[PDB]
Parts: sequence; structure tokens; C-alpha cells
Amino acid sequence: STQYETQGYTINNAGRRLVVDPITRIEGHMRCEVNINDQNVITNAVSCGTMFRGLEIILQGRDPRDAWAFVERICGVCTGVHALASVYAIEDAIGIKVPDNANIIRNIMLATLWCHDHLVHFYQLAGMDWIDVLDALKADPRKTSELAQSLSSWPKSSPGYFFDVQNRLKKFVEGGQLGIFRNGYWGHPQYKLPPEANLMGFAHYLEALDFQREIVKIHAVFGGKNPHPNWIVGGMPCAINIDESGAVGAVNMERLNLVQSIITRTADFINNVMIPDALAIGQFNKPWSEIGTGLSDKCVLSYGAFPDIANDFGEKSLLMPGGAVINGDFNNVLPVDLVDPQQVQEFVDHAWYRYPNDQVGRHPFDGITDPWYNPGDVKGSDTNIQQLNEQERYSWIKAPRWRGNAMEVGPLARTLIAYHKGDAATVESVDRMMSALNLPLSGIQSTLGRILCRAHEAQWAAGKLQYFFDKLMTNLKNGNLATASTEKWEPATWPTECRGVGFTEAPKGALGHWAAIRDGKIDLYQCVVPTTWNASPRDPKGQIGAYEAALMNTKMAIPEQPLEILRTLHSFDPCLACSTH
Amino acid sequence: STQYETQGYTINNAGRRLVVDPITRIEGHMRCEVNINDQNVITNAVSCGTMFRGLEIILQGRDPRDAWAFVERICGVCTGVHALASVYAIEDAIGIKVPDNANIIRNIMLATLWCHDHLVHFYQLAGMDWIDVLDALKADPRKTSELAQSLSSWPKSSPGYFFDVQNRLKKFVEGGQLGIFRNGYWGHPQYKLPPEANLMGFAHYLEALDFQREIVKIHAVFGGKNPHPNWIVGGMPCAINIDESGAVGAVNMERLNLVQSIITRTADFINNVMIPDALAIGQFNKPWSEIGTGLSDKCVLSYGAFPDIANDFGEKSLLMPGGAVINGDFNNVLPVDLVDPQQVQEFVDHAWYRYPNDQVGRHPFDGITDPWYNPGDVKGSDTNIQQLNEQERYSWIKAPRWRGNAMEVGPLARTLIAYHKGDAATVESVDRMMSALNLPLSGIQSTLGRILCRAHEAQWAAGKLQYFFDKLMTNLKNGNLATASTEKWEPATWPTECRGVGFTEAPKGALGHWAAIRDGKIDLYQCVVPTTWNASPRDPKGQIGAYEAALMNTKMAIPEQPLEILRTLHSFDPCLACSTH
Amino acid sequence: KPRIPVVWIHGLECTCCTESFIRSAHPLAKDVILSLISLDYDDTLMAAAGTQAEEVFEDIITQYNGKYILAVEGNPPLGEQGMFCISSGRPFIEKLKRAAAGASAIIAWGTCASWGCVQAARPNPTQATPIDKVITDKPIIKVPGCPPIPDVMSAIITYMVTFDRLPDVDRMGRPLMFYGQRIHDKCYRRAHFDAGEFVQSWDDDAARKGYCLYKMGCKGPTTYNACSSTRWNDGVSFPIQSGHGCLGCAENGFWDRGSFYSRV
Amino acid sequence: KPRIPVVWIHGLECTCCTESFIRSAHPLAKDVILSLISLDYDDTLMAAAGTQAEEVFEDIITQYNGKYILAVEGNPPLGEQGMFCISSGRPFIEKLKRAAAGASAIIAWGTCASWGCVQAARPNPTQATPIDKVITDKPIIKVPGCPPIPDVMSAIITYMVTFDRLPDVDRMGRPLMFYGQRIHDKCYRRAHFDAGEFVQSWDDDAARKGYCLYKMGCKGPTTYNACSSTRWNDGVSFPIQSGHGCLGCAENGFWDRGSFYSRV
Ligand code: SF4
Ligand code: SF4
Ligand code: FCO
Ligand code: FCO
Ligand code: SF3
Ligand code: SF3
Ligand code: F3S
Ligand code: F3S
Ligand SMILES: [Cl-]
Ligand SMILES: [Cl-]
Ligand SMILES: [Cl-]
Ligand SMILES: [Cl-]
Ligand SMILES: [Li+]
Ligand SMILES: [Mg+2]
Ligand SMILES: [Mg+2]
Ligand code: NI
Ligand code: NI
Repeated sequence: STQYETQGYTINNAGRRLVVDPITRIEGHMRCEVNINDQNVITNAVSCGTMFRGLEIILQGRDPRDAWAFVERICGVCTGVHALASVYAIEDAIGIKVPDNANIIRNIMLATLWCHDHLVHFYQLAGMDWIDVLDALKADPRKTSELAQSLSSWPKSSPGYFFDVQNRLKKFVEGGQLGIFRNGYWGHPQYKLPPEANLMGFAHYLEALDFQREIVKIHAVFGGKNPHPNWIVGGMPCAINIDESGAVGAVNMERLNLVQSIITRTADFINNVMIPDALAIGQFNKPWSEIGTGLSDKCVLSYGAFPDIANDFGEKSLLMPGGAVINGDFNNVLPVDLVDPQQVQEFVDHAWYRYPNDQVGRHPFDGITDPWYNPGDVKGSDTNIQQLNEQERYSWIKAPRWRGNAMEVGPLARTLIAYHKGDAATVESVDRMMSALNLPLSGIQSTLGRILCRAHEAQWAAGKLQYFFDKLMTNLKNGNLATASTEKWEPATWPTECRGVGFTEAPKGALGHWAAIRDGKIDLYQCVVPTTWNASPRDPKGQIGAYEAALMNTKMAIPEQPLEILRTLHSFDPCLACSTH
Repeated sequence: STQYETQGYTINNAGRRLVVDPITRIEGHMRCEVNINDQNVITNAVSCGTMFRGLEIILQGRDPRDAWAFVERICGVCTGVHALASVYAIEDAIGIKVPDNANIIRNIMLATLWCHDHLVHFYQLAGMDWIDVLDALKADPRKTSELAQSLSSWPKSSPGYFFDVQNRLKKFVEGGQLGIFRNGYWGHPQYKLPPEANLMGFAHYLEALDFQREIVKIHAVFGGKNPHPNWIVGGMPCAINIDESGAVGAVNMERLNLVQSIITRTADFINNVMIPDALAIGQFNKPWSEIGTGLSDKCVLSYGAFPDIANDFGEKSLLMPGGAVINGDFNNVLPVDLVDPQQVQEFVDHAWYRYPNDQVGRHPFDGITDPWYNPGDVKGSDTNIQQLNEQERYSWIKAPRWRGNAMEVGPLARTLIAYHKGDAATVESVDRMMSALNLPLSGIQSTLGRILCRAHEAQWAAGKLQYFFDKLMTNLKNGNLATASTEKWEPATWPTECRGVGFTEAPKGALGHWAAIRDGKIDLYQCVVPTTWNASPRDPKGQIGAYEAALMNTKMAIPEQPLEILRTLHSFDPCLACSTH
Repeated sequence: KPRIPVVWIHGLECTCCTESFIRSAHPLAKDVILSLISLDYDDTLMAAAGTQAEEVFEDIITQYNGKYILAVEGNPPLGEQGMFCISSGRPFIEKLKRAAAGASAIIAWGTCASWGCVQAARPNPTQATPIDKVITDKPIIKVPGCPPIPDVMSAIITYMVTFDRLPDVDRMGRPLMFYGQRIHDKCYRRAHFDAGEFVQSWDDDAARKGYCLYKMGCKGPTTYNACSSTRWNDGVSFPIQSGHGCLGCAENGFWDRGSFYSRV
Repeated sequence: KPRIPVVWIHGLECTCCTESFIRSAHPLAKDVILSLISLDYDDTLMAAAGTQAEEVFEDIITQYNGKYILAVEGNPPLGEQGMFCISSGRPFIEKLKRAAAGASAIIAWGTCASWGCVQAARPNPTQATPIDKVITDKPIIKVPGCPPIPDVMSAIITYMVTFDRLPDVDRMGRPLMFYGQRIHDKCYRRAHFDAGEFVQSWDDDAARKGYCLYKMGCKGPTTYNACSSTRWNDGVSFPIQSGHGCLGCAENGFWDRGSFYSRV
């Protein structure tokens, strides 16, 4: 066993080793290992992506116009965000500017995804870490109604409703077919909600499972389908026709009316169901404002997103702020440049890839994706990993750094960047939220904070949907219908050699695609995705990524039941297919 | 002025005349006139249908296979029921037997229409006679929540919900644009609900206006569209394909899944919103269990409906019983034969038609539709009527009688027939309902009873929808897919001369279509529709119809405000386009 | 801010177009009534009856003279001095003329108001007459169909409120947005038409595969509407999708073009 | 009454098929999970993780040996001794074979489980292999599409529960009910294809009238699925309706049939 110091942590692989493989209630494949000391506190944490597909390799030789459709399949959870980053990257390379309606519709696609991804994550992925579903069977339906009505105006709160939900759960459990609830952590001492809050949360789990299907009808209107809507280089394919013959073949007033109906219902659900439930989880789990801080008080990163000025990716355009903080210095939010070779670099000395020199980091325009499964001694075999060897290569995830710093990305990172850049709406919302919980601002830099920031973002994105829809309708009132630029559609119009960056804030954090075009085909396509940052393995200095840092120093009540590990990992919304691509 | 006695009433047209023209919150065109004595009691009531189109004339010379599509357009409120009666009549004439699944699907279409029609009538047509919408602005939202939760498990009951509904109404009236509420009867002493029950009912008015659009998706699956779905002589055109190539072109498992989802939601809304609201109107308006009796304690009529044995229209097959009661003798439910010339007859001595002898009734196989606008000695003139002359011709509605008796039809009539034939489900439902109100069984023979029976029937029909769906799926599991009989589709297969009767129970009551085919064409097509019965003018004996009798002896608080007249007429759900056709 | 006044009157009709309107999925008819328009007169839905309804009619057409939209369902009969359709003891046509005189614009909902529909089919016993043969001095937007599609009706209303203008129309006064193309030019069974793949009798193997309904009398080739694109009842179906040919119900005279089962 | 046990495993995938399943409109995925099946193992949704999830897996496949349905999303990679996809420290293929041995039947959800999908596109770096090339002694129902249509997924589940049998399949193992016909044989733009009425460049006048997307690379003419009839997201749209040609995403090898914008 060894010990070393990094980023304020003592990384010590003495003591009992715990393995959690598979991690469930995530997208894709992850393994986690920790060591715990004699006080059952984590002194070592190991993040491992256990899948790889090789989209960067598959993209070589494709037509740049097709790339969006391939890279969209990096992930079906954050469906659409890779298509958006792709069309941005190809347009940046060739020099294409899209019409305003295409930009607005792209922003609608991205805000829709934020609402949908954040809502499903809150309930279906993270919720059962916080809600003891089986404890809901002990609740009093009238006290459940009283609790819900004290927290929200939401209509669905009758005692009979909560009794009916409870009875449906009772009949489900009674025959012993517990399905997704089998062999859960129910009754663990870290479950702190009262029975009435568990029944309220479980009822909302079911309401959100139903309602989430409606949100993506917006993607169906503009993008044909969800999951995996369609896009084009040059704008969007959803031609508009409001008042001419043949509007039945296009986005017409009836289609737009459908979109408006979904926006309203989406805001109503997030504002009156998810927001109050997030605040209730905070009220009953305040100690988790001090657990899983990790890198969130050290190093956070946003590229920014939602350009409101078409084809302008600058600070005055992006509605979601970009910037970086390092060394815990929130008074100096630094500018990010995705072309600067000294800024974003990926290391592979602890990952299953070959570089000519594994001690240096490669900017994505110099990126290499040459898979090399080499686990070293794992106390088993190459096909039987009993213990990863975190001293050598231990993951399919590359290790991104920013100016050599290990960063956290995602809702909490973005909230801290916007707050410290002095975004008025963010400062007011964050101060009011932490005031409501009677916690200090520092309480947001935590596993609880990640959950609260995600709910706040769903509300922000539901508001921005209406803003973008109204912008589209204003253009249509002014006779501006254009949805595609085709001046540079044909490959004969492109530069023989060019390169471009497409960037955005996916629901999980900062996303970039780096593309080089030569002779009409993709010569290089490198992706660095939010979970690549967060779930990163170590680098040549031994620096730990966001997940490993957030797990460090965590108390476990019952080593064999990894509820605290799951709470913190799930708070980042791990997307392992994204992370590995 | 004159006075005569009929059916236990003293018909006296001395005294002040009141005119209500137009009658609103009905389908189509109606005029009502009454005389009231010094004590503000109605001593005379005059029912006038103020429209005619002449479908029976238009159908002459048509192909019998087309007839359903013409007569469907008798009414868009009871949409479908005339198409059903038509295909039944033509099949009866020609000798066509449809496959079981066609009969099951027709029963689904009819049950769907019962649910839809009864729900919309309850809220959008009759509701504002009982609910004081402007009084809802005075309610306490918490006391409204408490009331709603005392009556129902329905989820949508939070104080915040009732506050939000109340504020929507407050905003609606704040600009002085009261729309459908303008110049209403609000504050009339016969409005008896407390403010919290007004707000609960108004919230449900809005929920029912939204929800009713979903019910008719079942019509769209099997019949293409609603209003005015499609049918065929021989069965239904909605061919079924579950497990073969090309199921995407037919009623397949996904389409049946949509039908099942609608059935469950429809039952849940009726059972947990409409049923408790009907009982609440009963609880606050018990005096109306003694007002508007009319013919309902004398003469009631049902043909019966919902044949469960395909092509068997007998008593062992019909799930909704048929029968007639006369002379107030509910111990003697009499069988109805729609071919017997001595049973159903129509008179026109008091209607705008020509007969060779207007002092006799004509069975519909001898029917004549020869329009003759002759209002005679009115106050005013033939194009400017101030007072109809009820001693001569005063309506576009013919006067049907059964064995010479004036009958009431519709939900109360059917409920009384089924109860007194000993239908177990009907006896249980009625007994439980009148027990909850602490009212005698005689309390159903009233204006309030017509509303309670309509709500009971919506619950009955929602249950039958599941029963029929399950029967359809049982046939499909057995490989029985057939939906059409076509061996007599071609005219050369028909009898050169034949005649048929198609009958059912439309939402408003007993419906019959009598058709004669000769030489491949419609020779005669006569309709007798439920509102023809109820809104009937007088006959040569001076016998009054169901509306005129139910209005007799009614007290009015304020002669110039016809609230009591509207309550009793609306309780029958008048469909004037149906009545005149 | 004040909502646009709408007066909705009813001549000879079956009330299908009112029922269609309330089926609207987006916007809900509830939201159209509460938030988008001021539905200031409508016999189907209004609280007031009789003399109180007459007062609303008079008050609205006076106070908002020149400023209301007139929606018309159904048609006036010229037979029997107009007394085939009576309102407040007088011919309906007098109410139609009074309402039309004050209107900024007239929406003719449905085939009845646009063309005549079932009551004008041979032999037209009442001499039922479409609105534009009686009202000759006002813009009339025809929205034909028996009834028109619910979400078409609500989209036309949202267009007028949002864009503050009438929809552009074809030479017959129908909105180009939903009536510019034929049913058959956006029909999902067109592949089968082009291949000669036809239903020949109900529930044959062709019918069970969703083949073309041309030989069963489909009038889609001569009918302009949005049924094969926008579809019916929140996109759930349309006549052809559920196995019946188009009757032609959006076209003038469709009842008297021969049997519904005779080929186009 | 006991519900049929279902074990849902995940190989190399993007999770789009799981997301599609939860979009189901009728039956709701909620009611499938609570009332129609017993979803006894599913990494995306289950409470248990790690050793507790391994216990559920082992218990269910042992207790219900011969009696559970195995749903498979994604595929096994044969490269690097299978360690491109690692499950409890061992190759995913081992968990696939253990789960398959006890199943009564296998549903291969999506083009990944059916054929390969994007990870198998040239040059297939992981040697991603469809389920039927590894599991050779069990009934496999292929439900292809990237992802398949939500209400197609739930209709196949309800068919198997209601009818107590597997759907009948074509020669490739695809359910005939939803894969028996081509997208182009039920496409509502086919009238335009037959008339030579084509979009030639994005947002041209043809695109704004809904003309055919053949010259923009639509692969509808060679693709079997239900997208032009059942459509997507409760009937709201499908690729072609919103203006993009079919990519061909239900067909084996669709990524490597040339550019999506090159003609069929
Ligand atoms: S079903 Fe009717 S509209 Fe469709 S292709 Fe055939 S003839 Fe044309
Ligand atoms: S859009 Fe595609 S599927 Fe439709 S008709 Fe044209 S080529 Fe065929
Ligand atoms: N959000 C998301 Fe998926 C990840 N990580 C991407 O990009
Ligand atoms: N119900 C109904 Fe209409 C009437 N009266 C018919 O038939
Ligand atoms: Fe809506 S009233 Fe119904 S008949 Fe044909 S449009 Fe007329
Ligand atoms: Fe649903 S996992 Fe998504 S990539 Fe194409 S099917 Fe695969
Ligand atoms: S009958 Fe009418 S509803 Fe549409 S499909 Fe034909 S125009
Ligand atoms: S791309 Fe796929 S989703 Fe349908 S329309 Fe084509 S098969
Ligand atoms: Cl009117
Ligand atoms: Cl016509
Ligand atoms: Cl798995
Ligand atoms: Cl493939
Ligand atoms: Li018969
Ligand atoms: Mg990468
Ligand atoms: Mg008649
Ligand atoms: Ni993802
Ligand atoms: Ni009617």
C-alpha cells in the first residue's frame, strides 16, 4: 500500500478495498473501487469507465455533413447534444452561418433536452438514493396530502390520491416481485425522509415517469423523433410555412401551437413538482451540504452555451456563462479558449490508450484514440478484474485537464461560474435557495448542491424555452422564415483543409467536438465530453478527477451497502457512454 | 283563453305569457312559451322546435349503403348514433348479419358516445343552471380543497389549485368581458350551492372541457374522426391485423393499446369527478327531487340497446333493457315492437306538416314528411311571432305516441324501465344513490333525477366500454378478426322490395330509423328521435309531451328570469336538430 | 389587455363544428375562450337564454360595432319566408344580416356555412343557402369540412390573434395553410394507389394491409383539406387511416356527386 | 396474479432503446412496469448496485430459469478478449451467455442488439457483434431501429403478455406487425415522389410544401419500420414529416451504405 498527497487529499490505498461493479442508475458501464480506513472513511477512490465503442475512429473518412448523425449515437440520454456540437464544429470549420430561426430552434432543442434530462435524472436515476420507497408503505395519506400542500400549489395532492399510490405500491410488493426495488438499501440509516415525504416523493417519481414523455414532443416537431432527432449542417431541416399553400407539409401554426402547449406544461411540472421536491430533499438532508465537495471548491469549468446572437459564440451572446476557476480562486473567473493547445489536454497514462509519450497531454486537435487494453496486475487476470491497479492504467476514460488542472463540470460548476461572474438572476436564485435552507453559500459546493443546482437549471431552461419560442414567433410575425443556409452545402465550396470546434453545455457539463476536414472528408474527430472530465482517471502528477475527489473523505455507515458512494456519484449524473464514446 | 284537463294537469293559457327564444345551452333551435298565474306558477307550457332540414326527404332515391353518412349529420352532438341506427335499419331490411367484432366495435362506439355526450351535457350544458360561477369568486380555496377531498379521491384538489382556478376566473372577468357568463342568472335565489361547492364545480367544468376531447379518440381509432365517424353496412371499415405483415395499415396492437388507455382515463374521470359532483348537486338541491316530474311517474319508454349477441336484438341480447310503462303502472313493463302499426305513431295536427288526416297517427312505415309552415292565428305575424298559437300548429317537431300514450324517453326513462325489470346493477346503483341523498325512490322522477340518472349512465357506459374491449380482445386471441360481411354488399343481391327497422338508445333516449328499399334505392326513410318524443307538441286529444308536462306546475321566483324553465328543459338534454331532422 | 370580440351564430346545422372546436388539443378550447378571444355570444355555451341572450347579442354588436369577428355555423333557409329556421320569432336570416353588418370579418365554419352541406343536398327542401350568397359585402373565410379538423379551427384562430390578420385564401376563400393541397397529395396510402394495390371488398386481405381505398369510392383525389397530414383528434387518425374512403366532405356539393362507394 | 419476469441487460450501447421504452404513451411505461411485466433486472432503473445487483441477477436467473424473457440492449465486443465492455470485472459476453441460457426467449432491442449499429460501422474498432451471432440456441426477436419507436416497443410487450406468444417474424426475425412494410410504402409524401416533386436544397420552396426527400438522400425506399404510419412520440412526427430523409436506421449496415445525403 502507498500514500501520496494531491489537491489537499491524502490518497491512501491501505485498508479494506470495496468494489461497486456495476454502478446502476447511470447511463452505460462504470466500476468504482474505494479503500476505507478503520473509521469506515474513504481514503482512496477509483473511477473506471468499463465500456468503449470508438466513435472518434468510426468518424474518420465520413462526410462532414453526416457526422452529426453518427456522434448523436454517443448517447441516447443526452440525445441531441452531440449532434448540436457536431453541426457547430463543421460550421466552424467550413465557415457557415445559419439563419436566426435555425439558431433559435437549436436553442429550443438544447433547452428541451436540459428539462428532460434533468427531470428524469432527479426522479428515475438519483431519486431512490434519497427516497426510501418501501418506507412510503408506512405513510399516512392525510399527512402526505398536508405535507405536499404545504410545499406546493401542484393540484395532485388529495389524501385519496396518495392512498391510491400507496395501495398500488402495496399490491406491487405483496407478491414478492419487487422488480426495480429488489435488494435495495431501504432502511439504511442515511434515509432521513419521514414516511409522508417518501410517499410524496414516490408519487412524484411516477408522475415524472409519465410526464417526461411529453417534453420531447418538442424534439419530435423540429427534429422528427426522440430519442435521436435530426439536424443539418447549415441549420435545421424543419422548413417553416405558416400562410402559404402546402403549410400541411411544414412547421405551421398547428405545429407551433403543439410546441407552446408542451412548453407551458413542462414549466408547470418543473416549477411545482421537481423544485419543491429538491428543496424538501435539502430540508431533510442538510448534512449532505458538507459531503462530496470534491473539486467544487477548487476547480470548476464551463464553456458556456445558448448563443442568443446567431453565429456569435462570444460572452455577449451566450446566455449560459463560460469560464474557469482554479486554486479555489472564485474572485478570478478565467476565459476559456478551446483552440489554445495549453488549455484543454487529455492524458492517457492511467487509461487504456496508446500515446507516443504517455507523460504528456494532447490537445484534441493533436488527439489520438488508439485503444490498448492493459490492466496490469488486477489480482485476477486480463478477463477477471478483482482489483483495478490505479497505479497504472485503469479506465476507458481519458483524463482531461485545463491548463494542467483537474476540473469539475456540470450544473454546480456552471452555477458557481455564473454566480462569481455576477449574473444577477443566478446570484438572486442561489442566495434565496441557500437562505430557504438556512445554509451558507458554501453548502452548494457539495453532493446536495449538485442536486439543487440541477433542479434550478431545469427551471431556468423551462423559462428559456418560452423566451426562445417567443423569439421564433417574433421572426415569423416579421416574415423571417429561413431555417437553412445552403451556400456551402456542396463539398466543392469547402476549403481543401480546415478545422473547427463545436462547443456547448450539455446537461452534464462542458462538451467539445474538434473536427479537421481534408479533401471533403473527416481527417480527425476528437470529442471531450462532460463525464470524461468528471469521471477522469489520474494524470502523470497523480491528480484526481472530480468523482474521485468527491468520494474522498466520505464516511460510510455500512461498508457493504454503498449508499453514500451512489449518492455522490449519482449527484453528477454519470453518463458513461458519453465519457468513453 | 281556454282551460282543459289532460294527464292530471289543468292546461290554462289565461294570465301572463312568458317567451324564452332562444333556448341556449342546447343543440339547435328551440322556443318555449309558458303562462303563469298570479302565484308565479306555470299553468301552460309550449314546446316549439324552431328548425327543420328534411333529411327524410333528402334520403329518397339514395343508395341504402350511403344512408348512414347523410343521417349521421342529423346531429353532431349525438354524433354516430344515427349512423348506427341507419346501418342497423339497412341490415334489417336486406338481411345482413355482421361479424361479432363489428358488433363489439359498434357497441364501443355507442358506449363512447354515451360517456362523451353525458359528460359534456353535465358540465357545459346543464352545469351553469346549478353552479353559480360568479359566486365561485367568494370561495375560500382551503375550504374548497376540504370539500372536494371529503367527496372524492380525485387527485386535483390542492388549495393552490382552487386558488389558481379562482384567480383565472377573477382575471377573466376583470376587463368586463364576461363572455359566456355575461347577463347570466347569478345570485338568483334558486342557486343553493355554497361558494366552495361553486368553485369546486367551476374547476370541474374546466377539467371536463379539457378531458372530453380525449374520450372521442376511441371514435377516431375505429371510425376515423370525431365528430362524424365512418361506418359501413355490413360491419365496420376498420379492418384488424395484429400479427401479419402490413398491420401498420390496420387496427393493430398499438391502436388497441390507445383505446385501452382512453377507456381507463374515461372511467376514472366519470367515477371521481362527474359522479361526486352529481351527488353534491343532489345534496344541495333536494327540493328539485319534487320538481319537473312530468310524465316520468306516468309513461316512460326504452327500445333497449347494446346487443351483446351479434345480430340478436331480443331481450336476452340487449344489455340496456327495453320496455314501456303507461298509466303509472311500473309493475307492468310492456314489450315494444317497432313494426306494430298500433304502437309507435306520429301525429302532426299541432306541427308544421301535411297529413291526409291530421286527426290520426301514422306509424313510420306509413310516415309522411310534407312540410307546411302554418302558424295560424299567432300574436304578431307568420314572420314575426310574439306568441305561438298552441291551439293550432306550433312546431317543426312531429308528435310521437306509443299506443296513443305520451311518453318520456332518455336516461331517467331507461333507469326506471331497467329498475322495474329487475336489472341487478341498475337496482343496486339507484338504491345506493337515493340512500346517499336520504331520498325515496320517487325522488328520481324529477328534474334532479334526470341529472342523477345521466351521471349513473356515464358510469355504466364507462364500465361497459371495458367489457366490450375485453370481448374484442378475447375474439382476437381466438383468431377471430372479421369486421365486415360483404356477401350482400352489391345491390343486385338485395330483395327488390324490403323494409327494415334500426333502433338503439341514443344518449337522449329511444331512437328508430324505418327504411324501405325498392329497386336498389331508398323508397322511404323515416326517423323518430328521442327529442322528437320529449319536445313533442300536442296530439288530437290535447295530450302534452314530456317537456310541456315537466314544466307544468313549476314555481318561478322571478318571472323575467327563466332559471327554473332552463333547469327542467336542460335536464332532458334537448337536441333540437335531432328532434326535427 | 382586451381580447378580440367574437360573436358565434348558428343557422340550420348539426352543431358538429362547435363540437369540433371544443376538441382542440393545442391550444385547448378552454384557453382559447379564457385567454385568446372574448367569445361574447354563442347559443351552445352561454348562460343567458331568451331575453337575456337577446340583450347580450344587442349589447355586443352595438358596443363592438366594426370590431368583432362573426363566426357562422350552419346556413339560412330561403324557403317558407325563412321560417325553416326561427330565432326570437323571426327568420334566422335577419339575425345573420344584423350580425354580419357590424362584423370586421366573417368565418364560415364548416361545409354548411361555406357551401350548404347535407340540408342543401337534393332536393334541398328548405332552400338552404351558404352565407356568401346572402352576405355579399364582408370578407368571408370559408373553413369547410363536416366538420373541419379541431386543431385546424384553433390554428386559424391563433393565426388571426397572433399575426393580427386574416389567413391568406385560395380563389374560393379557404385558408391556403390547410386547404392548399388535396388529401390524395399527402395520403400515406398513395404508394398503393401508384402500384394498383386496392381494397376490392371490405375486410379483404388488401384492407388488412392498408391498401388504397380508390375502388371503394375514396374522394381524396378531388378533396382539399389537411386530414392526411394534420389528421384528426390530436393526430390519432383520419377517415382513410381507419379504412373508409374520403367522402369529399370539404368540397362544395359532395353529397350529390354520386354514391360514396362509386369511384372518383 | 404473477407478472412475467423480464431481465434487461445492456452491452455496448447509448441507452436510446431504454429511453424510447420510457416514452411509451399507451401503455405508459409506468403501467408496463407496475402491472404487465416484472422488470426484475435493469442497470438503468434498478435500486441495487454492485454486489446487491449481482445478487438480484443471480437469484432471478436461477429462480426463474426457463421462464424469464431476456431483453438485450446493445451488443458484445469480441475485441480485447471482450474487455471493451466489462460487467462485474469480466467480459459482458459472459453475462449475456449466462442470461441467455436461462431465458425462454430474447428480445434484441434496437439496431445495436439486432445488427451492430454505430459501433459496428467501419472500421468496427471493438469487433461489436449482434446477439444472434453469439446466442445461437434461443428464440431472438429483432426489434431494430435507432431506437425503435416507443409505442412499437410497448405494443410488442403487450402482444407477448396478452397473447402468450412471440410475434410472428420475417426471415430476419423482425415482427411482421411493425416491420412487414417499407417506410416508402406508407409515406405521406409518396404523391410527390410519383410526381417528380422533390426538395433539391434545404429550405427551398419544395421543402416548404413538404415535397419528397428522395434527392436529399431519403432511405425510405429500402427501410422496413412503422415510422410513416405509427409515427413517433404519440404520433406527433417522424423524420420525413419534420423534413429530414430517412437515414435507414432500422436496416443492417445502414451507417456504411454511403452518405445519408446520397440517393437510394
Ligand atoms: S386512399 Fe384515397 S386519398 Fe389515399 S391514395 Fe388512395 S385514393 Fe388517394
Ligand atoms: S420522402 Fe422518402 S419515404 Fe417518403 S416518398 Fe419520398 S423517398 Fe419515399
Ligand atoms: N449531458 C451529457 Fe452526455 C455526458 N457526459 C454529453 O455530452
Ligand atoms: N341522443 C341523441 Fe340525438 C337526440 N334527441 C339522437 O338520436
Ligand atoms: Fe358543425 S354543422 Fe354539422 S352538417 Fe356538415 S358542416 Fe354542418
Ligand atoms: Fe438504445 S442503444 Fe442507441 S445506438 Fe443505434 S440502436 Fe443502439
Ligand atoms: S371525408 Fe372529410 S374529414 Fe377529411 S378525409 Fe375526407 S375531407
Ligand atoms: S431513420 Fe429510422 S426512425 Fe424511421 S424514418 Fe428512417 S427508420
Ligand atoms: Cl344564433
Ligand atoms: Cl355542399
Ligand atoms: Cl447488464
Ligand atoms: Cl448495423
Ligand atoms: Li339483422
Ligand atoms: Mg475523446
Ligand atoms: Mg321524423
Ligand atoms: Ni449522455
Ligand atoms: Ni343530437
